[PDB]
Amino acid sequence: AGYKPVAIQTYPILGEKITQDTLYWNNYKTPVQIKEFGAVSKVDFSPQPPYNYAVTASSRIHIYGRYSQEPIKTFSRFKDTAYCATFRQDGRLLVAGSEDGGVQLFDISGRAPLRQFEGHTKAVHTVDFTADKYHVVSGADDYTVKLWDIPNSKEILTFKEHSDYVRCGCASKLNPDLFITGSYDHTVKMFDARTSESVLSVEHGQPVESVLLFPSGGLLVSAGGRYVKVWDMLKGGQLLVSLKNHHKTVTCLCLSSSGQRLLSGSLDRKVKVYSTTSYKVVHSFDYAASILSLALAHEDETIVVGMTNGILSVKHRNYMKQRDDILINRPAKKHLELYDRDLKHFRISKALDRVLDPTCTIKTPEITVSIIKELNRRGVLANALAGRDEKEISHVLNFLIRNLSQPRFAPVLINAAEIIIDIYLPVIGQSPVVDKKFLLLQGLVEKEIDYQRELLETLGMMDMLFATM
Amino acid sequence: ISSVQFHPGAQIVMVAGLDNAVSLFQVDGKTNPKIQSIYLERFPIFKACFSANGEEVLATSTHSKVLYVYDMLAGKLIPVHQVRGLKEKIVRSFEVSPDGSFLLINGIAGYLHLLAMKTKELIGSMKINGRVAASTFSSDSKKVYASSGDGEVYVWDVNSRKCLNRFVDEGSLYGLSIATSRNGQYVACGSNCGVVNIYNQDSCLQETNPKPIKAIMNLVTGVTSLTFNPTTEILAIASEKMKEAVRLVHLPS
Amino acid sequence: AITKVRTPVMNSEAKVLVPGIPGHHADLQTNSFPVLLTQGLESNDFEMLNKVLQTRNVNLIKKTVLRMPLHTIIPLLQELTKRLQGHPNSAVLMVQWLKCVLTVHASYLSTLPDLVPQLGTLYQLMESRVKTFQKLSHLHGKLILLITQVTKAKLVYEEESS
Amino acid sequence: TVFHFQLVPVTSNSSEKQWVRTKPFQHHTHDVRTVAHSPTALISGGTDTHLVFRPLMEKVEVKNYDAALRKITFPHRCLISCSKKRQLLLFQFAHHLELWRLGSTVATGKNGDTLPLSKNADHLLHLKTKGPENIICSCISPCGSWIAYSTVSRFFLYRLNYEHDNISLKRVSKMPAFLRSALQILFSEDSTKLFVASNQGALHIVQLSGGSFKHLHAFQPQSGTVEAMCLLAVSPDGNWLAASGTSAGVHVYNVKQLKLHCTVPAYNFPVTAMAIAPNTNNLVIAHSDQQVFEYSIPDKQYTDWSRTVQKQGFHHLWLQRDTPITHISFHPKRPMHILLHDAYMFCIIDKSLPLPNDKTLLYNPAHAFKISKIYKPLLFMDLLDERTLVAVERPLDDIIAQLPPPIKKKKFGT
Amino acid sequence: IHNSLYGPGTNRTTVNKFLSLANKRLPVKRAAVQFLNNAWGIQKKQNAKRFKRRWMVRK
Amino acid sequence: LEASAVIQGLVKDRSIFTGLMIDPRTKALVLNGKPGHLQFYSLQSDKQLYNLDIIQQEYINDYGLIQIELTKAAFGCFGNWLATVEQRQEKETELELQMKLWMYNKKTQGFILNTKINMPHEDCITALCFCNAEKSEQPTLVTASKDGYFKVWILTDDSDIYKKAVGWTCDFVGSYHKYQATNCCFSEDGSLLAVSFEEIVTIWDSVTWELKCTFCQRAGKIRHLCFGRLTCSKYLLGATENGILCCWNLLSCALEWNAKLNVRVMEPDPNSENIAAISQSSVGSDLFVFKPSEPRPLYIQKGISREKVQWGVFVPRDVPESFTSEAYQWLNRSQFYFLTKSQSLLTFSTKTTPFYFILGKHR
RNA sequence: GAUCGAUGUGGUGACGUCGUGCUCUCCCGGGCCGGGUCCGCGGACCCCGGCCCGACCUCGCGCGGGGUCCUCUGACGCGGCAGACAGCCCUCGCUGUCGCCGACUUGCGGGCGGCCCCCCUCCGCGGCGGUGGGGGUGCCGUCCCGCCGGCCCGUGCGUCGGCUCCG
Repeated sequence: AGYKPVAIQTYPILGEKITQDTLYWNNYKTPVQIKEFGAVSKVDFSPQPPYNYAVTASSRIHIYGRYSQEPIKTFSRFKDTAYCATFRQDGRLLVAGSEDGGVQLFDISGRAPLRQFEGHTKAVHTVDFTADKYHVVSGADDYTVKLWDIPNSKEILTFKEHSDYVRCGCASKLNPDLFITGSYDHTVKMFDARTSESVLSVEHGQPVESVLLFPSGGLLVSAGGRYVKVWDMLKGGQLLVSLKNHHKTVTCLCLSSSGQRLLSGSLDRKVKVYSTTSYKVVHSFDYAASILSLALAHEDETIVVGMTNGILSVKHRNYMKQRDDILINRPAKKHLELYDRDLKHFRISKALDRVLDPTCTIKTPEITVSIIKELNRRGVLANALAGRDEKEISHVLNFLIRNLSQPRFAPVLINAAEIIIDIYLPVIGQSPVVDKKFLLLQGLVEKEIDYQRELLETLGMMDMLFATM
Repeated sequence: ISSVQFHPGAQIVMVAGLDNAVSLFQVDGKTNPKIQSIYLERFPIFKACFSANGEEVLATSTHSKVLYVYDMLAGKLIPVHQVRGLKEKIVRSFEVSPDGSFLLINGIAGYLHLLAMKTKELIGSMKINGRVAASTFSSDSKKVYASSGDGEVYVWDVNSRKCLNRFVDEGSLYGLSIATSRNGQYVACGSNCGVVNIYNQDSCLQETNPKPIKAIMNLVTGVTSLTFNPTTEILAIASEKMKEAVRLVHLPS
Repeated sequence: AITKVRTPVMNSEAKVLVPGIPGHHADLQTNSFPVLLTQGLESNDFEMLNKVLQTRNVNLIKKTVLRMPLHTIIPLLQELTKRLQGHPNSAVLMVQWLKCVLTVHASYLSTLPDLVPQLGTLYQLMESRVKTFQKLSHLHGKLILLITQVTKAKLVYEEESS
Repeated sequence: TVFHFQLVPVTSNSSEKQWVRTKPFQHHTHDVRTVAHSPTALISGGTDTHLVFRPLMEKVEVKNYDAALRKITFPHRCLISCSKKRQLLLFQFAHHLELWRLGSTVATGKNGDTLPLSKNADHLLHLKTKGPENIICSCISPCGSWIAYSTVSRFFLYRLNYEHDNISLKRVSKMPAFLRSALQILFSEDSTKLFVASNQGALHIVQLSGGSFKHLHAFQPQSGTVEAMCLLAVSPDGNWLAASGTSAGVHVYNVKQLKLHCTVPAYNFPVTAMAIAPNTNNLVIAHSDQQVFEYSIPDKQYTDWSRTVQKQGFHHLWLQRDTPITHISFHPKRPMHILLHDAYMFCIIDKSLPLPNDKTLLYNPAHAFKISKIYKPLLFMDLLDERTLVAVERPLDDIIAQLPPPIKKKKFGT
Repeated sequence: IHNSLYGPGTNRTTVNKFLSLANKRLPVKRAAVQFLNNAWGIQKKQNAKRFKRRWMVRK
Repeated sequence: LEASAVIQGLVKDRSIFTGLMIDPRTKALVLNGKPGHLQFYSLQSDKQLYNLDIIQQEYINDYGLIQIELTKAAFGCFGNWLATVEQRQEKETELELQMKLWMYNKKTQGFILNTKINMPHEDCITALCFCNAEKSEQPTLVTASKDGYFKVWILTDDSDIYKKAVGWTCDFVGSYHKYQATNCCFSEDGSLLAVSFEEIVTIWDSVTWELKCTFCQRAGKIRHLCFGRLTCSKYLLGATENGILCCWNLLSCALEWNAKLNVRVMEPDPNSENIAAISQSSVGSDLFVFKPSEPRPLYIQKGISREKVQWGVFVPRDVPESFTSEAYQWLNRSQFYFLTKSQSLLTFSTKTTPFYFILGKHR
């Protein structure tokens, strides 16, 4: 036959902190901070291969590139302030807004707006393109939402069905003229199809800050206060999941490149990452200030968060067989761990020395515990433990002090403590350090026993309250 | 192409090369049809040869311990990875006796290892002073000719591992190849300068400084390959360091 | 080599069931800090959760749980369940907290929500942890025995050349 | 490990022979750098300071004690000098001398009991030589005021005073050149006379008075072939001096008359130790073989007890002992008892008790030789007082501790 | 002569260790022959400086 | 120095903890083989098929060492599921007990570990059985132990969004009067479970896990417990330590008959109503073939073996035999095998190279 | 003590990880907060309580800033590399290889294969697979021409700059 490596005992942990999502969501480097004046209302990426992002703040819309602390471009000819800079699907034109009410089309290489729309009477805060790249949908604070044509330079259509400030609009990439709008009047109405009235309406319990469309399945996600609600369009107005994991208002809601991941930023310096399949939290992000804007690049390459204050955070990441020949496979050599090689040649003391290496004890105590268990199984633990001076036994005592209290490692380490106590009794008086280590182990023993007695009392009480029901 | 050889009893030619395949071909002047081709995983063939009986094929690789034996009659491919009593790390250079009862492996520290052909178990070891450059078996298979790295050639007895004689090749700083004729009349040694010395076999056995019959100066770069005609009328010499460096020698003249 | 032994595959995708996991079995005063505690439970911030929880004064815990909102005791139960797995130094205070909450405030209350599976996990964890008592007692006895056992030339002369 | 290789025939009928390894031996724990092949034995010497003689059973003609394994570790000569009056011990090393004073105890016990002490053993003097040469011999005066020691080139004598609880050393200004290489240095019971044996045959008598030296007389080389190093014994009255080391035998000289007194009949085995009785003036002599002689200086003949022992013969267990007698002691209060010791045993012998024979048992883990082995490794023992003894002993493991590192070996259980 | 028999590449142990193998196989187990180590107690500060970086990776 | 061939029949082991089983896929005898392995052995020809390794740990033949022992094994739904039980007993205070589930992957053609439970019980497991009903919607496994508990495990979906998988989870825990559970058995339908608590036998409904009946004959502790099959499925058979074999009728909830017979091996025929009992007399073992309905023997044989018979098994024969006489009819449905103390297995019998031309070996 | 027939008491193979050892050693940590203990309010010690912590100079004001480097316990082998027309074997060699700090260890390509994410056939002593087809954003490994090389001039170049190689 062949030699068999020692079994490494695995102990399950209640927490699920170690996750593949955790690895995929923590790969990123250190955040970089960019200073700005005024609150960052939103940040929008462009889908073209030169991925850049537009940050709107106060009266200035800045275009930043990857890295590039200074803006690569700036639009500053806004009379008081700008709102909702958004890119087109071709990355060549951008829609903007202002407190005057004129909707402005800008070229990403120019200085003055190409087209101005003057229909609105008060401040406008949401503007977006359609599925076709030649119409725009805009919503302002005068309780109305308007559809405009870009080449014709005139308003196509107007809707007036809202009772408060209208400040969040979204459109569908799949279907033109199918768009969804959001206001502070607690309602979200879907002005769509080819009709002069809303086909569907949705009621939210708080003012609606953000709405987003999942491209596949007809799922609409809306944020109001702490609540984030998911509504299905297969059957009208069907609230699938309502979730709250923030202790303040949820400001912004973004979708990852993969459909399964959903990111929600809020006002309490925390961003939650959820899986859409389970609708449960899978990751958390913590920031220095409240997240007003959250933006994602192609794949999940760059994360951009814009705060209440000016600064915003950017987070980057020989010969081969011919067909007619007959194939013969050679065996691949299997590599044994060093302790396995020692145990194969019966170097029990050397194996115990290897597993007592401080790097091994810190990173993987389970390997050391498994090797002690194997030595106990072979019945040669006493031989390996005996015959050592004060220095060698002191490290074993340190490991026992650090690891005896652990419930997973308790029996075998208790047995090892028994063995070392039996062997090293006559030589105790010489060394003070071993005395100190034994005293520490002793004290940990009494405190663990007191802990377990308290546990027994609580066990009896829980037995009562269980048997009541 | 590392090795090419004709089958002793059938019109079969075997071609092996740095590509891991070993192939056997029907020897026809027009087409040369393929019989079978076998590809090993990570085994670039350093040398492949037929057995003396011709029933099995033996192959070895560059810096590989395992020796592959392919028994055609039984259809079994036996990889000989472990040879008991052998301390050699890698096996690349080896020779087979004409009678088929012995196999010789060139080792390190000037060691020659003799193995039984049928069971692949070590018989004994012979140590020479200096490196082993090349080795060959006698026509009667009763003696071993080994050329050292300082230009000296040793003669060993197969049955009792004793050094019969030690002679010196003329004007050789170090040898690269050695060959013997089937009839037992000629012994040929190649050296670094491209000079091939041809001796009578009786001269090598009894003289410490033999005088070659004729020294071939036609080749100018170090001779690596020596092959005798079965009728002992043609000697083929070659050097791999230059292009077009192959010659043919008429033995009696 | 001809060996007539077949080996099934044992990989890391297999489920392990240890006894500790569910699948194995089955007036102005500072007298209380309730709103701090609920703010800590809303957002899992380690700092102020320690500050509210890492205390010893028994009547402080009593008044904290009495003044506590009634719909957030279950988050307290999860946090105590998480924090009981550790060195006894921090864990004894958490056991005191669990005794205080289970004893006076919710002795009658906890029977009403009928949510026994939530506390069942803690039940099994406690039963699993209390297993090594006699071995610890033997070790303590031998340790007490061990502790009982615990208690040149005046003139150097070098010759000079002469 | 020591390996034996033998030439053996392959078969009985064939004359061909082959070399095979037959016997491994493990008598050393460190490097074995030199071996020799006697006609009947193998000799091995290693850096673990052990000399091993292993006779071969197939090559010995007769089976007796000569075929036994022999191991030599301890020296065959005394290296410790004792001053009884001041409780002083002097130890001799390769390049320096050490002087200690013993510690007394006040407790009283019965049978085997450890008595707590009052004052501990105290290390007084540590004197180092100059140059690469090693010390050949050293000696302390019985009074404790004189220290003498010799090298191959120079002879050093020191007067030391124990004043204000402090040791003070003063070197004598000049010494004669003929004392440059002393084989043996001996002090009389009084500090007046010093006896020196030269490397070449010569004896020197030196008057020591008030830090002043005078070379009284030089005894001529003894006639005969030199067989072993000289040994010097001084009688407690100071009248007689006994010297050995030649084939002629032990010569006894009268110090006061400054002429030869008598010559003990020669014994072929070399002399290992000599001592002189306090009042009877009897010289006891031990040889390399375990036989012992007693000779009367005034009578100039063997004693009656010595004749009785030699006629009866020593016990065969006494004879079959590897280690030689290194020191013999007397006490003035008890004339019948004589003390002597070896490396692994010490004997007190009573002349009045009947002699043992082969039928009786010599030692049990009336009987003349009361011999004990409680102190297993013995380097020195002396009768400090009429109930007081001093025994200087050296365990083997301590010697092993101060040794060069050995080669790592893999053990089964570990 | 020193490097040939005691230099790097040789297989040497300590006299304390070589005598301690017997204690590991006795019917009653004992500790090392020379339990106390002088070199351990004397050194307390040099260890911190050189290995400052190592402990970071382990944690 | 390498192995080229192995000649071996039935592996000889010091102790055979498991019973004699049959693998449904290969129709081969499965029992204890090499330490830590189960031997699969062909019955038709005296050749060992192979050894299957359950605990993949090194084995040392040093004397006076406690070794992990494979005690119980079981095959579930056909041959798809295999349950293995291993334990180490170094001291009476502490026991290591581990239970493993293996699912047969037909693409690999081998077993793969699905679920591993360490310390399923606090004491030694005494019984292990599956529900071979095929009318139960989920596979079920029952483990009984000396601690006084019997635990019921079911196969449940363990799929997540990350991966799709299935696993075994605990379903039920049962106990009666703080008594050690010795034997457990399933009915032919799987609707009821019979579990023995020392002297008494309890009948539970497997569907709702409610106790249905309790039989306590004051004779002795139950050694062997089985259910009837086919037309005798309404009957239940129980053997006591004090040499009493008693048949209970579940419908009447009373015993039909009892008999003074001390049996060590009792095996029910899967394809027949016959029950074969091996009684250990002083002179030798004796075989009794009977039916639960009738209290008289159908066939009696004496002197089957001078040595004690420790296990027995019935194997379904592929082609049924034809014996008209009622004494010989039990041999028709299935073949009977029994293994004695000396590990001897006894039964009842009424009776290319084309190169040869390519290489010119033909000349 | 040893001891004259003496015998080291005794542990487990194998196939290119062409960056690694059955080798010997270095250390067993530090600076902070939240606590908790003990000792005689003070101190001291503990916490699957949380925090941080590279060397090296320099400037300015021991403090702080800036830079330089930043792969880390040291040896010893092993493997590789570099040197003979030859070396797994040889060397006071080098442990990327070289200029004299820098270049370099790429880059884009082309081509093949291997496996999987799902739906439609055909065979299975058919529990479930293979065998065919498809679609999945599907990811990968290897192979060569790459941008033939080597010298000598002239002025990055040198319309047929030369001699050689490669092809």
